[PDB]
Amino acid sequence: PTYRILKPWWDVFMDYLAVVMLMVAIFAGTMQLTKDQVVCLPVLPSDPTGRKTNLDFQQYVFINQMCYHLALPWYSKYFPYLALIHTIILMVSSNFWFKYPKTCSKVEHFVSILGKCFESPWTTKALSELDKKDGEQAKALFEKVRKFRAHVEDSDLIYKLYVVQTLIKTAKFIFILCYTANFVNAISFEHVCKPKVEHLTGYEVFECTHNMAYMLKKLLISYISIICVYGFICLYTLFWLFRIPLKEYSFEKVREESSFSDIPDVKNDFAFLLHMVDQYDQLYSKRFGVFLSEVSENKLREISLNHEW
Amino acid sequence: PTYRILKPWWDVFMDYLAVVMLMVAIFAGTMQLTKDQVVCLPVLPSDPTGRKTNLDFQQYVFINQMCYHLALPWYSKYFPYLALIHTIILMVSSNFWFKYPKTCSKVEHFVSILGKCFESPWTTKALSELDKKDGEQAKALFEKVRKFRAHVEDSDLIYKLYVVQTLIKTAKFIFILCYTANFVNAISFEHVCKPKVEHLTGYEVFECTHNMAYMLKKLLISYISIICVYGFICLYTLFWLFRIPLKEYSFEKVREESSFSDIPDVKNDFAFLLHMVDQYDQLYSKRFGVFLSEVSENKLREISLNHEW
Amino acid sequence: PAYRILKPWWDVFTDYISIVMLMIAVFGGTLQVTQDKMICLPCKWVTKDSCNDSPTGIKYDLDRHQYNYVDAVCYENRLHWFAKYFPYLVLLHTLIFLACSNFWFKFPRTSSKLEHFVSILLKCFDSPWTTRALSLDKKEGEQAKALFEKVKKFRTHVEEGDIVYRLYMRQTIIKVIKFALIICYTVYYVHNIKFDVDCTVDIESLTGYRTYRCAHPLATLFKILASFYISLVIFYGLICMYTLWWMLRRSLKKYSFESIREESSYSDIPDVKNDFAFMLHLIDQYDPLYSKRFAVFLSEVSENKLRQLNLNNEW
Amino acid sequence: PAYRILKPWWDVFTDYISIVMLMIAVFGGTLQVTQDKMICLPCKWVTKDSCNDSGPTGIKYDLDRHQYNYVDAVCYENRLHWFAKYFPYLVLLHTLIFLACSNFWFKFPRTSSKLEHFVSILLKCFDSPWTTRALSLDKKEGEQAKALFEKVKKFRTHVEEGDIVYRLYMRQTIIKVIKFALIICYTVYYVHNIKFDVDCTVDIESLTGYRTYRCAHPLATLFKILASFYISLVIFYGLICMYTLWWMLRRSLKKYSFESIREESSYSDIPDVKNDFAFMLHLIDQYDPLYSKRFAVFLSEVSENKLRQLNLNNEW
Amino acid sequence: PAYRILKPWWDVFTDYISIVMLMIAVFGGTLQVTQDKMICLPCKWVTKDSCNDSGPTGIKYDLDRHQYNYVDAVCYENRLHWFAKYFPYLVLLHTLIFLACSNFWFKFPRTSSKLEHFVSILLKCFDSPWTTRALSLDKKEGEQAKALFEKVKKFRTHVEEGDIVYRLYMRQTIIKVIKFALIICYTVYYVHNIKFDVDCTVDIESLTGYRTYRCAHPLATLFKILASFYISLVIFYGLICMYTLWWMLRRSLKKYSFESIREESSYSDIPDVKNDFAFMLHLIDQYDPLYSKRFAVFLSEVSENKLRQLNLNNEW
Amino acid sequence: PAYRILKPWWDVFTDYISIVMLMIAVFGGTLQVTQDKMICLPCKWVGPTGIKYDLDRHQYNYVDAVCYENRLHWFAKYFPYLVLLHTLIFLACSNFWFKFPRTSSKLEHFVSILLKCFDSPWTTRALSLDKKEGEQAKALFEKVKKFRTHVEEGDIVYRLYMRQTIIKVIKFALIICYTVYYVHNIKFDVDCTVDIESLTGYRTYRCAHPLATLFKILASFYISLVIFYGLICMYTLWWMLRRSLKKYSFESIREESSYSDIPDVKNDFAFMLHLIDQYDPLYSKRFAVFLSEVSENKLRQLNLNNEW
Ligand SMILES: CCCCCCCC/C=C\CCCCCCCC(=O)OC[C@H](COP(=O)(O)OCCN)OC(=O)CCCCCCC/C=C\CCCCCCCC
Ligand SMILES: CCCCCCCC/C=C\CCCCCCCC(=O)OC[C@H](COP(=O)(O)OCCN)OC(=O)CCCCCCC/C=C\CCCCCCCC
Ligand SMILES: CCCCCCCC/C=C\CCCCCCCC(=O)OC[C@H](COP(=O)(O)OCCN)OC(=O)CCCCCCC/C=C\CCCCCCCC
Repeated sequence: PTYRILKPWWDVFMDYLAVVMLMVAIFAGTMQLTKDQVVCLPVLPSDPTGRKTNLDFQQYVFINQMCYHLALPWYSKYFPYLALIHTIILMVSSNFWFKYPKTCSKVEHFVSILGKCFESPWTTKALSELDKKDGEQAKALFEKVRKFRAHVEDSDLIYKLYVVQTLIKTAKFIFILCYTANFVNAISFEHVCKPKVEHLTGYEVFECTHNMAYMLKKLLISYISIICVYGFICLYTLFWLFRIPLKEYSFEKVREESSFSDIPDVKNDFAFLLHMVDQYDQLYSKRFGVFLSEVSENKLREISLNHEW
Repeated sequence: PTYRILKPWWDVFMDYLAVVMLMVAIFAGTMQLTKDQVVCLPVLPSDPTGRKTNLDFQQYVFINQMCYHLALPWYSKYFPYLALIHTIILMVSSNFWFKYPKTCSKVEHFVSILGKCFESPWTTKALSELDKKDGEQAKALFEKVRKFRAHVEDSDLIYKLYVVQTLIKTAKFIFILCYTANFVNAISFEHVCKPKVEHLTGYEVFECTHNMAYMLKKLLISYISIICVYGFICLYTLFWLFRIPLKEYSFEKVREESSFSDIPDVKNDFAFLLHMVDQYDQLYSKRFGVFLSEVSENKLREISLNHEW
Repeated sequence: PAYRILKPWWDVFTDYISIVMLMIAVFGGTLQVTQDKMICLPCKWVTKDSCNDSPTGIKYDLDRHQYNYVDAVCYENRLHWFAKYFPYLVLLHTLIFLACSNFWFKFPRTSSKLEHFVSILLKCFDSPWTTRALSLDKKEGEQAKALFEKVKKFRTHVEEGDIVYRLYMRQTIIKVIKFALIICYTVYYVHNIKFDVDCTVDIESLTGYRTYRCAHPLATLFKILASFYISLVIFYGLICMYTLWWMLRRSLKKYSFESIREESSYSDIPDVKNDFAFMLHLIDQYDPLYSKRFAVFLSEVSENKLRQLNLNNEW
Repeated sequence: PAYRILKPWWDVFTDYISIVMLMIAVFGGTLQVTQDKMICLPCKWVTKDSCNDSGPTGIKYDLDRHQYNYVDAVCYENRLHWFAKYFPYLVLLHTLIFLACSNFWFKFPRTSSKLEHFVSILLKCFDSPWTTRALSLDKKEGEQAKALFEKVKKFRTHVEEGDIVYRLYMRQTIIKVIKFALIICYTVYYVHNIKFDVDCTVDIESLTGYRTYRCAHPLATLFKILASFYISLVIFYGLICMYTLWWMLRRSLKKYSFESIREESSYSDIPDVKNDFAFMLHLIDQYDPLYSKRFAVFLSEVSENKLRQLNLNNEW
Repeated sequence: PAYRILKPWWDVFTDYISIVMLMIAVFGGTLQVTQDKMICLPCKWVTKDSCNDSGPTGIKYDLDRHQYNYVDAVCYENRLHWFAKYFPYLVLLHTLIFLACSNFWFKFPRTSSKLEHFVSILLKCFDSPWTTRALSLDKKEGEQAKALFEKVKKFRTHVEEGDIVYRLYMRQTIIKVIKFALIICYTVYYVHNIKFDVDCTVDIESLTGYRTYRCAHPLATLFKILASFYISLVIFYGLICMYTLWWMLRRSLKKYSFESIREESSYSDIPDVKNDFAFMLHLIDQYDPLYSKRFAVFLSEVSENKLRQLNLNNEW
Repeated sequence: PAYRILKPWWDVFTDYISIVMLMIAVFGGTLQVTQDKMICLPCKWVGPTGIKYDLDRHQYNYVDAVCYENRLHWFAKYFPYLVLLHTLIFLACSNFWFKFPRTSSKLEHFVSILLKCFDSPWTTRALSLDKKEGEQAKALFEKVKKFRTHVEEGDIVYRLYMRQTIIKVIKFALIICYTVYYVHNIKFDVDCTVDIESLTGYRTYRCAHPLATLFKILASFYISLVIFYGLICMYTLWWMLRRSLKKYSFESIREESSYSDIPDVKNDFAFMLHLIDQYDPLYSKRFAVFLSEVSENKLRQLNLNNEW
């Protein structure tokens, strides 16, 4: 969909970190349904020889299941699903600002006209300072840009949607870092189980060992590190968003670089898309600036009239 | 198809919720054949030592199967399949209002003529206040939209079908909330069974545990929360349909904005699509409404006369 | 691709039903391969014909492999074959239905005729001459003349043959016969999917017990899948019977152009026959717009007007 | 794709039968790898080579789990018939051989180049408006038609001189039919060995304690059903190949006559092609004769003369 | 894609044999992952150095199930032959090596660029109407033909000097044939060790209580069958590679002669080419001589003179 | 695809070696997650008959789990996960300059301009006239001049490539250090003392690792692949540091071609042209036509001749 122009480097890094987090969550959930198990042995009273517990195989299985659903804490068995939910939430918000239908149509029109301006030779002719069909195409693209300027600059939906998206991402990162970090050392290999099923097996206290505890702890540490990098990138994005006021876009530098100075000050959502493209590459910003100049309009009209006469 | 013009934001959110519920249902069904084992131990009559039940391993598996078939209720066994059926029904009924072939054609050519209005430079000229081929295209589009008005504005089929679809969605949500929340606390971890297999094992009463009980309850709670969000969105849709009478549409603000003030009052279905468009984008509504004014028709006729003479 | 215009609503519904049936077959086959087994416990009281009903656990003194052998033997012998081979029969029926529904799309004669018809319909539907006739350069005129000649060649090539209509009728007949046979045998053999099965396999020389009481864990789920498959077969048969009634209610080998010639400005379009008529009936079932746009090239008056316009714009 | 015109109804039927048999082979191999075991129990009463058959209480054999597993493995390796063990692998090999024999002429470059050139030329002649006008022009269309006439003439003197495609197709049909004969011999002869209950005398008495064991093959009936289905599909494949061979040998496919086409059309001077040209035109006739009738325009000299006259008309 | 013109029949056969061998490697690897194990039973009566053979009742070993698992693991690690354990991994490595040797000149950037340019220019010349006109004029077609003549001349003066492609193909063929020789030596020498019954003496008497155990390898027969089939495929691959090497060394492929073209066609000024261009022309002729014959017209000064004469004729 | 011209032979070799490494990592992870266990038997004393331990099966499973998670070396347990992380790092660093937007836009522009110049017949005419061809040729000349004046000012691509190569080579050094140092710990039989006598009754257990030999073989093959990868990265560093890639020389091209006024390019332009030369010098030679001013003068003269 050629949406990579709109996404800056920090957004690409956030998307790739979300992909890696989703992969980690899926891998953790694969093991949490394949080999997630606890093995429990009863605490018996006091040439070495083994201790006979007088328990059947299925009594041991019953004890294991009961202690898995009672002794094992919720964060030692539900982390991969919470990680999957968090990755889904982060990935949905990542593409949300161009998936909402109004903003999607606006950004699609913006990308289309930006590509048309980039492929327009009239921009190169104006920057360096033709044909009747080329002049007609240039006039049509100028009129399309004129219609687009009134279509987008009136509203501020895209900027507000992006602000809401990054605020939601930052809040989710803060919540994940606050609640996940408190439950790191709480994951332990051994677990003391008191299932109160002595009338079925004969033992009151069972000592269990969660098999998927150390690997789950390493995956938790890796997820915490990745989400910390993600939060740092999101905080940098917030600082950039609140650094430059994106409600307006001064073309003073563009009008100074170019030979045309009749470029209006683009504001609102039209300014936000131009700022994102400038964060991507300033060439398209120069193209739009020279296509928004009235002196270029006068030059194009004069060229068309000279072609006609 | 570009159906997003007539598809409001709440419809897209309902489709997203349906997709998420489908994913939750298939995830539950995946584990419904993975962790569905039911470990059962007999209730035996009254230094610590293990309790000897004198049961073989095959006897234990037989009791497990017997009390999985008997003790576990249907909502603890076939829950994800019912959720899958509900998600399939919701996905089928998501786009019911324009799945009807007559209304499908009406919506398709409505989007076509709206796109023609957007692309036509005569709309831009009217908003500001040309080639003869463009004038003929404008005349053809004027005749086409007049035929559209005379053909669709008389009836109200699409509005009735949309009301039917949203009432069906509301009724389905109410049924799901009533039926499914009745079995929230009914799902229990442990089940006591009396499978009457004393002639095969010697014990009449067995005590069991369901491995996929707490996880199933968590997934049920999440599914009920998502369907509650779906019902809230549906209730907001009903509130938006009832607070504003959609049987008619007035362009009074559009008449005041433009110099032309001969826009008629659109009623019936022709008003429902325009209301949906105005919710999607009021600029498209204005660009269509400047066509319905007879002053624009008179100006087009005057331009045609100037071209002819 | 472009063959979607040849499938009416009943064909699309049968395709969706076959897809759901194939999903059911895959699900049942996965259950059969993975989680299908039996758990049989011997009955020490065999006074009656079946297992007899008669605290501490009962000791059978049987090894694990003796239990496995008993389960395997009572799964092989005293379990009804419908419960064991339910998803395989469903898979075979889905393969037969998919072969029958797509037989004419792969038979070379009917596939070639359908491809030619679809290509000609695509050429005629995008032709500006049809729009002009309903409501212009000499290159467009000669292209329309070539399209008219190709339409005449198609008429004289396919109007004689009747392979497509006969093959479609045979496919519908085979499908409805298969539906009748399935509804007979599946419903007749659906009461044998029991959870509890009593087996008397006479392996006393290897185990020591005569009669065993088994339990089929997937019996209830297979019964639910069998009910779902029966409902799907019933819907499939109703759709196929509607298709057969549509084919036999009126002659599909003859197509009437009275409505089109009355609606349009041309009243000289003759009736087509055989595969041409059948394909036009299928088009009318899908969309009458294609037939209305295509009927322009079946009239000599349209050709006369086209050549008159060509002579007009030439000079 | 573009090669669907070179596959008659028998070729499509063989392709779909091969696909079904390949699915059968994959399913059987998945069952053989995973589910195929052999539950064996010893026989305490022995009166002959086979196992003897003779409140109630269970019989105790005093065998461990691993002794039972060892008995199962040894009686699976020794006294289980090879056809039941390697049934899906043979089916997979036969399906691979059939697919190779069906796609050899499409993958062998000497015949693949000729087939693709013939298909390209036939499709370029089929879409040319000059064929429609001749069966019933612009200077660019006229020179394109002249170039296509020259290309057809160059193609005819290049392919008609050899008969490699016909020889390769005949050899493929012969190999397929003899493969079907060998399969329908050996598979049918050895299909009776897939039985549920097999007795073994594998002589592991020094390890377990018993001489004879009576086993059970859980997948015996399912493998027997799959073998019956594979035999039926092989029978259908062989009948189709017999029809193909009879069609090839009934009339000489290395000699094509346009007598019906030249009688229907005005042109009665169409030459008779031979060898690979004749064989490919026979294949096209078995697919659809419209392509052959449309291609017959470019062989007639009268159409070439008419094209030359039109080129002279539009040249000046 | 369009690279099939550079792959002769032996290259296609080697590619398909490598695909089949890769499938065998994957099947053996998943068998090794899933159900590769040993079932070991101790021998209580040991009179010889190895295990000794000596109503009936089962022999009691008084071993736990995990003791049996430990014995199986130890005798699988120590006294099972390495070939029976790592057979599919060696096959996978050999298939990867063969595929790398086949696609090295496809992926090596200098030879890849040379092949891309050669294929593009050959396909442009094959569709050029000037070839048909010469072997038997629009201004745009004449300009395109002149540009194609210039491009062919530049390609000849750029590629004919270097011999990287022929050298790389020779090195790939030599590496493939010596790899085949090493495989057919070591695999054949080590194929006898894949046997069902394996006797182990691993000295775990302190943990278990017995010294010698009689093990069984359930996958030994299937691994031996797969090894035999892989040896047969390697033999076929080596025969194909030896034929390819004999074809390379039989004639100097760095010297292509157009003697047949200059003897049959009117244009007799076509000079002989050398090095990579000659080798690529030989490969194309092995695929289809029509492409080489159609490409040979651009290497003649007479054809260019006729083209420029026609350009001057239609220019004024 | 279109960006393969910017990948020299060392980049392709590193990509394929990393693909093989990723396959090894996936296979090892599949083995470790599913099949990896540790069968343990207690040491009773720190015709033949079996030794009885009076241990239940679940007691054996508990002992196996405890001695697998306690006294087994960390490298034997987490071998393929480190390999997977290293493969992901190598894949990210190899194509980091294809994902950074500032360098990605320049790479896209360079590839598109190079392809357009290669497909143009004006280069063939110069090395040896429709109005559209001349118009497209002069537009290509103008956009080539714009590309040169836009790219030559900055050297972001060369610095990023140098950083990626340095990161890759130091990662290879770290891998070939730590993996080699921790490769002897993968052994079959590992004794464990976990002090669970209160639960089972034995102190020391003699364990066995079923996948120890296969993990060791995979580690050895991964070490060999890492050695090859490091040798290729060392060659890449030597190629980068042999010549100043910020400056490109057109002396051979201007001497071979008729034009002898081709200026030297700097910064990312020179680095990209060096990469193209390492791929194929024909592309750079054909692109060198649109840099000489004499070619522009000839094109203007031909346009004027077509005008008159
Ligand atoms: C992108 C695709 C991949 C995504 C990631 C996938 C990761 C997992 C992939 C494969 C592993 C599948 C098997 C996992 C088994 C784990 C162990 C386990 O669950 O053991 C218990 C398990 C459950 O028994 P119950 O059903 O409770 O018995 C009830 C009796 N009345 O044991 C058994 O069934 C026996 C062992 C056989 C396998 C069990 C799992 C079967 C899973 C799914 C079956 C349905 C699949 C449907 C889709 C099929 C598509 C071809
Ligand atoms: C000749 C062609 C060969 C083709 C290749 C075949 C071999 C494939 C290679 C490897 C497969 C590895 C599978 C590993 C699975 C996990 C390990 C394991 O041991 O699993 C055992 C586990 C349980 O086995 P049992 O306990 O014996 O089952 C109860 C009855 N005794 O196995 C399974 O769960 C079954 C096997 C794996 C899943 C198979 C799923 C098959 C699904 C569908 C087939 C039927 C429908 C087909 C529809 C087709 C529509 C186009
Ligand atoms: C770190 C990198 C990333 C790792 C990602 C790992 C993803 C894992 C995804 C899915 C697997 C889910 C569990 C599947 C099994 C479920 C049942 C279970 O837990 O165990 C069953 C059972 C346990 O093993 P045993 O049969 O006891 O083995 C006896 C001999 N040692 O599992 C198995 O047998 C194995 C199941 C998986 C088989 C996979 C087969 C294919 C893999 C590798 C073979 C080689 C492929 C080569 C490809 C080359 C391509 C060019």
